[PDB]
Amino acid sequence: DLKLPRQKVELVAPPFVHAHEQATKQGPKIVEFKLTIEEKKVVIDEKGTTFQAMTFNGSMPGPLMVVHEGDYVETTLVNPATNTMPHNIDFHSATGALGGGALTLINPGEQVVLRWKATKTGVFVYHCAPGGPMIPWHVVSGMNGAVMVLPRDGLNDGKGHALKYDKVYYVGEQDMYVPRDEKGNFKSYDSPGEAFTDTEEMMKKLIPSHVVFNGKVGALTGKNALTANVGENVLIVHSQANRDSRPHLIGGHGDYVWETGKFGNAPEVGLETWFIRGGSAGAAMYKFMQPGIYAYVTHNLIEAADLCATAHFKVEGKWNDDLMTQVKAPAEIP
Amino acid sequence: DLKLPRQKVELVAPPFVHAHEQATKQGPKIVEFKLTIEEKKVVIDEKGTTFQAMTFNGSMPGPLMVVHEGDYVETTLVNPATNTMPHNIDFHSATGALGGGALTLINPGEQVVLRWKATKTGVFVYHCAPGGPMIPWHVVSGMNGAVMVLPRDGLNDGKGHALKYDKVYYVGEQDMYVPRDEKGNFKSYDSPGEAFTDTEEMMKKLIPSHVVFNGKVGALTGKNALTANVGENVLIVHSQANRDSRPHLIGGHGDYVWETGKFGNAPEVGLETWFIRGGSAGAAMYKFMQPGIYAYVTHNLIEAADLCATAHFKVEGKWNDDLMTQVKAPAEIP
Amino acid sequence: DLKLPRQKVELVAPPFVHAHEQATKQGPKIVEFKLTIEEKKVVIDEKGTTFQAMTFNGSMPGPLMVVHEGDYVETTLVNPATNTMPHNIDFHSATGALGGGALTLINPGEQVVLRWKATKTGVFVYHCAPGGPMIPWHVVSGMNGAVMVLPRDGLNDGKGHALKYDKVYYVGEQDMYVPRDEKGNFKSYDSPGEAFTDTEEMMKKLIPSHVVFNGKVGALTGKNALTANVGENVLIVHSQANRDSRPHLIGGHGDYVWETGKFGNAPEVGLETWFIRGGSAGAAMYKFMQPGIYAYVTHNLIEAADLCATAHFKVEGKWNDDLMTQVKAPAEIP
Ligand SMILES: OC[C@H]1O[C@@](CO)(O[C@H]2O[C@H](CO)[C@@H](O)[C@H](O)[C@H]2O)[C@@H](O)[C@@H]1O
Ligand SMILES: OC[C@H]1O[C@@](CO)(O[C@H]2O[C@H](CO)[C@@H](O)[C@H](O)[C@H]2O)[C@@H](O)[C@@H]1O
Ligand SMILES: OC[C@H]1O[C@@](CO)(O[C@H]2O[C@H](CO)[C@@H](O)[C@H](O)[C@H]2O)[C@@H](O)[C@@H]1O
Ligand SMILES: O=N[O-]
Ligand SMILES: O=N[O-]
Ligand SMILES: O=N[O-]
Ligand SMILES: O=N[O-]
Ligand SMILES: O=N[O-]
Ligand SMILES: O=N[O-]
Ligand SMILES: O=N[O-]
Ligand SMILES: O=N[O-]
Ligand SMILES: O=N[O-]
Ligand SMILES: [Cu+2]
Ligand SMILES: [Cu+2]
Ligand SMILES: [Cu+2]
Ligand SMILES: [Cu+2]
Ligand SMILES: [Cu+2]
Ligand SMILES: [Cu+2]
Repeated sequence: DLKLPRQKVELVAPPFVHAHEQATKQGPKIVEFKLTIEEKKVVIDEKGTTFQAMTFNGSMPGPLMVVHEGDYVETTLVNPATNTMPHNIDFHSATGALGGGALTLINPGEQVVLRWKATKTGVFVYHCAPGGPMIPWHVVSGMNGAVMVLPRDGLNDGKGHALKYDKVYYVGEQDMYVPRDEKGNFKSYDSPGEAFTDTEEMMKKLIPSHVVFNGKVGALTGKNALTANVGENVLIVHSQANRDSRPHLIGGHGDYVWETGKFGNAPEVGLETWFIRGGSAGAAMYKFMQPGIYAYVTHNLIEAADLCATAHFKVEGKWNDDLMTQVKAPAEIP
Repeated sequence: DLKLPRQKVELVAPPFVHAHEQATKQGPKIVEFKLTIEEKKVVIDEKGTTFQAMTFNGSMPGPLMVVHEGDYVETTLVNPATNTMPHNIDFHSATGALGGGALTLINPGEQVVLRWKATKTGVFVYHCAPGGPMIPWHVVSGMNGAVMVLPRDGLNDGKGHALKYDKVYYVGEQDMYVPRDEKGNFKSYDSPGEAFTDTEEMMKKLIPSHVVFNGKVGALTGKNALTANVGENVLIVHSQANRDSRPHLIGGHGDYVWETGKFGNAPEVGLETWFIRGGSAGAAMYKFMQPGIYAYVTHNLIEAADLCATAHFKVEGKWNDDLMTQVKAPAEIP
Repeated sequence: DLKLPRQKVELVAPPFVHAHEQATKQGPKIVEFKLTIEEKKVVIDEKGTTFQAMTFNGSMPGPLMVVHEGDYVETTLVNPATNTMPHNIDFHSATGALGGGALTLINPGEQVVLRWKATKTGVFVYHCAPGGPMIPWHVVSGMNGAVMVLPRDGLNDGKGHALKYDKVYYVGEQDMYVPRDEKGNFKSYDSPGEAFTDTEEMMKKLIPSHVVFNGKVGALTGKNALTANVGENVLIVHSQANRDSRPHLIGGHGDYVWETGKFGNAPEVGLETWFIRGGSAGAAMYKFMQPGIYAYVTHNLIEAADLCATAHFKVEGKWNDDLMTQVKAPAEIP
């Protein structure tokens, strides 16, 4: 008996985000999404380390879902028979039934349809949570993503001024726990089930072997660097479903940052580094002022440089010598 | 020569909180509390692991003390002769003498009486701190609690509106360090002194064996689940005296959150997950909208599901299908 | 063609800060600083453990640079031929070229001059970042400091009132990774290069052996305790270039705290413990109310008491019995 218009969304793989309006004149609708779970062995680093991943829609992170406050989000969650485990979905944006987890447990070969009303604005984690010790295991295996619930009037700075982004990227950060054998090489496994005992043992010690963006070391570099132009306002949504992170744009700032990720709160301004609490998403916007390469990292630099947690931006435009200039290039000391 | 009325409080064990007013028409009083230190061997998990605990009033955490801004808090701290170690108390709410620690060092068989003026509003940690390496050891052995200093007009949202809670719970989170023997079983000790060398060695490696609420795995589940009804506004005070935490109510939100815990600051609104800095208390209020079971966790889900850090709420009332509904129950994929 | 007045600054070693104005009637100037890199073996604890340090200006942290919004900061970075490695500098306060890192890479025997416009207010990290895995290694070897960019009208409370400090201290916190040999003693190395392989192995495990202020256990105690008088407002700038911290003044508070460190945001009030995200600086001001000794710690008390992260303040003045009093000294229990 919920008589509103229905709108289908075609999700796109991260770090890109499906097309959407910021401010809208649409009223509430039932926005329809489909997520199909895929368990798969993937490569996570440039050395060829493999990993028993569990994913929504084939990606780590799962895709970003975007709706507006007061929309109803109707998700068909599909667990094909080619998977081995039960799965479900918990939306941190939703109210009741463990975020939906208690209404969405599906065995291989099943699907379920959950609807929730988007009553809270912000960016939020979604993740699998089948019960007990399986909860962390599915999450750290990759079964997490995010959903953005925009105000119908779009974003604002808390001081009456609209904040409109020219583009948005979703960076999902994943702590991974890959065991090593006696001589110190990473182990490979034939199935997630086979990976579980060694993986849980390592998980409980709370030190990841890898911390990656978009599912692999280097995922958001080279051909797949993020991009912008001088003058463009870019929103960067960052999530971490299990473990804290401290994002930083090297050579830039967070002009407007919602580190707790919730648009009912005004953004902070002019940050160097912000903090994503494990189990949350946050967002930062920056207007690029200088061309060139930037790195986007977690600012535990050991994690960034040595465990995988670095993305790049390639930015086009004109250099601004007022903001920064090399007065004297490297030369012998007099 | 401090000539104000005296009021005794009968403390109650966590997660419950002694009776108190939110807004009050009372002026300042001298509010009298007694804390009696107990060292004791306790069971911390469902496997029967034992732990050399050190407690205020027999509990982990120590009980929540509640006063109003401008009250004087007069604590009789008692260290019975049946204990083995010196102890003291540091109130993060207090000004001077290391929070009181420098005025309250008592050997077994002694007591001391400290008064401090409640000039800062919020929730605050209190903990033992006898000196040097004993400081962390006593804290991580359980010797910590919290004190709430309310505004005399009660809580507000920073926008002129009163925030009144229907009930309050105190969740004290404890990082514990229980060593293992060569084959990998947790060790048991005959006294705290005997536990110290192995425990310190483990402590310095900064990875707990257990992270619990209310002193044990499962403490706030089953018979001892937290409770609410749909429509009730519940305040959840969360403390962690030594290590960070990231609280999250699964299936709910933080409607109003003071993550740094201090009522001179407006609350943030509509959070998914908040952050308790080690060495602090914070508070979150939520009005329940849906019946059923909720889990309240730290959202490092490894800690929550595998190391002990999960509580439950059981909530009574009517399900709201507008907020959430299972449109199609699990079924075979077409 | 940048035609502004030039002003030289003589930097001073932490925890002290070079002389500067808070509010100023000066307009923009080119403020000139020199940093000379020194690699050196130092002692980091009272047991005589040694450490292959890499420093700006000989200190850990590097010195605090202080300017005003809209100044241009012109740094001559010098890498003497007596050093072994290339080095550079990344200012989190600066815009473009990886914070300056991409314009300042200098081999031993070279210097470079970088200018950047101080368009963002707050306290910010600066650090070396030569590329790749060298980034974390140089940072955790000591190559980090901070720069404070004040509003030209000085600090304010966000409610229209000026906040003027009577003194400022800079506490730089350093996570250090010193490997151990088979029997468990800390290793010593003949050069940073020789320390690298064992040090990187340890770094990737994300547990420091030492967490210190001002470069060594006990650096800011005894003769070198911080000082104040009752009635003095002290600003404490705290930085951590790689790893989170949770500052706390034992026996005091943070009266006004910018935990994310950026003066475009109002301070929070009345904190017990605040949070410095790794890769940032923050600042807290406190007006002392009581004489005596205070400890300033990270409130992971294991880190504070056992790994090195404790400073002291010695405060002169008159005790205030209204704020705190020992009603009854320790005595036998009746
Ligand atoms: O940015 C959110 C922040 O801004 C304030 C105004 O200071 O409210 C603005 O944003 C609200 C949510 O979008 C709007 O409903 C409101 O009309 C607008 O002024 C704060 O109240 C809020 O915390
Ligand atoms: O919620 C605290 C926050 O609210 C403001 C008003 O925006 O002040 C309110 O709360 C103060 C502390 O309880 C009251 O003294 C004040 O009268 C009331 O308006 C902020 O100033 C404060 O940060
Ligand atoms: O403390 C910064 C905070 O204060 C406000 C007023 O609430 O602005 C003050 O500080 C600004 C930066 O120094 C000044 O430009 C402004 O004039 C002054 O009122 C906030 O806007 C700001 O977030
Ligand atoms: O070689 N086994 O881990
Ligand atoms: O500035 N970042 O390493
Ligand atoms: O290249 N030396 O000035
Ligand atoms: O068996 N000793 O730890
Ligand atoms: O939603 N919590 O795992
Ligand atoms: O039960 N299958 O539709
Ligand atoms: O003794 N070698 O580490
Ligand atoms: O109050 N500090 O340990
Ligand atoms: O010293 N005993 O009261
Ligand atoms: Cu799953
Ligand atoms: Cu969750
Ligand atoms: Cu004690
Ligand atoms: Cu403390
Ligand atoms: Cu360097
Ligand atoms: Cu940096």
